Amino acid sequence: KRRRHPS
Amino acid sequence: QYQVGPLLGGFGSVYSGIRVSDNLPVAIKHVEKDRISDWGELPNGTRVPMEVVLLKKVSSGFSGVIRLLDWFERPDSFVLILERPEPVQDLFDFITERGALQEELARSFFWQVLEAVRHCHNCGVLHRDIKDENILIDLNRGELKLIDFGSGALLKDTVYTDFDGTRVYSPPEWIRYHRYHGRSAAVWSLGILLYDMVCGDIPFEHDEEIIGGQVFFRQRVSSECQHLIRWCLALRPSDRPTFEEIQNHPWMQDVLLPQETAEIHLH
Ligand SMILES: O=C(O)c1cc2cc3ccc4oc(C(=O)O)cc4c3cc2o1
Repeated sequence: KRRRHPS
Repeated sequence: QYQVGPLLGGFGSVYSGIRVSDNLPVAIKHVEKDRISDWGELPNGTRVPMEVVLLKKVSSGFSGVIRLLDWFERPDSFVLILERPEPVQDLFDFITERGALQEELARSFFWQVLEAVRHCHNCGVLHRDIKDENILIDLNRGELKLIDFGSGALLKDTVYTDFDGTRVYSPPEWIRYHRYHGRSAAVWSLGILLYDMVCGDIPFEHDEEIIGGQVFFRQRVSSECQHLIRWCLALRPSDRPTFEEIQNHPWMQDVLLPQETAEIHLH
């Protein structure tokens, strides 16, 4: 559920 | 002149490094010219990536921004030599591993992020990608450092119509209309970040939630803190607080110093 989000 | 260690970090390339001249810990960041969209010229007028332009503008004096120690141009890339604290963990890994932060800890962190963004603004730099992943924690000194100005711009007072930062931290005016002003967009992103800290994850993932203007608290959060978050996440830009208003907010009072934060929460 929690994740990184790229630019 | 530098001894190159192993990757630290996706699609980016930052290596551990030690300056031979004095064994200073450095981070060595490589950027491909093929992938640089924004270019600028230095105080002396050599054509460099904007990231370098902005790092130079923020990198003099002491601050809560990772400092650019030097840089070199290569045939297909630029290399950037940056500060490297030790021991360190980024704020995203830290929230993943420890979960929702205690308010005292969130307050110290957030305050320091405010001082660091104020410092950028004062130097003419808009970061445009404030998020837990772009914040390093020096676990001994209890100091936060902002990183990655690769999506940034020179601060201006007119409208921006381009944006290459993180979408889930971008404001509703960008989502809905493809336009924003710098500071007010920065404040929105800081409200996402604050929620992220006190709830253990960001509040919105989908466009409709971003533009929706509804903030649900999944954790117990004090009501002065809920009010600051909701203020920062006002749908209408002009209703968001200024930086001074954020720092004068009652939730922000009696902030711990960095050492105190390290001693109480990090050691
Ligand atoms: O132990 C670690 O994981 C660790 C230590 C560490 C120091 C860094 C110092 C400057 C930086 O700038 C960027 C950037 O992308 O601009 C990334 C980093 C960076 C990533 C790092 O990861």
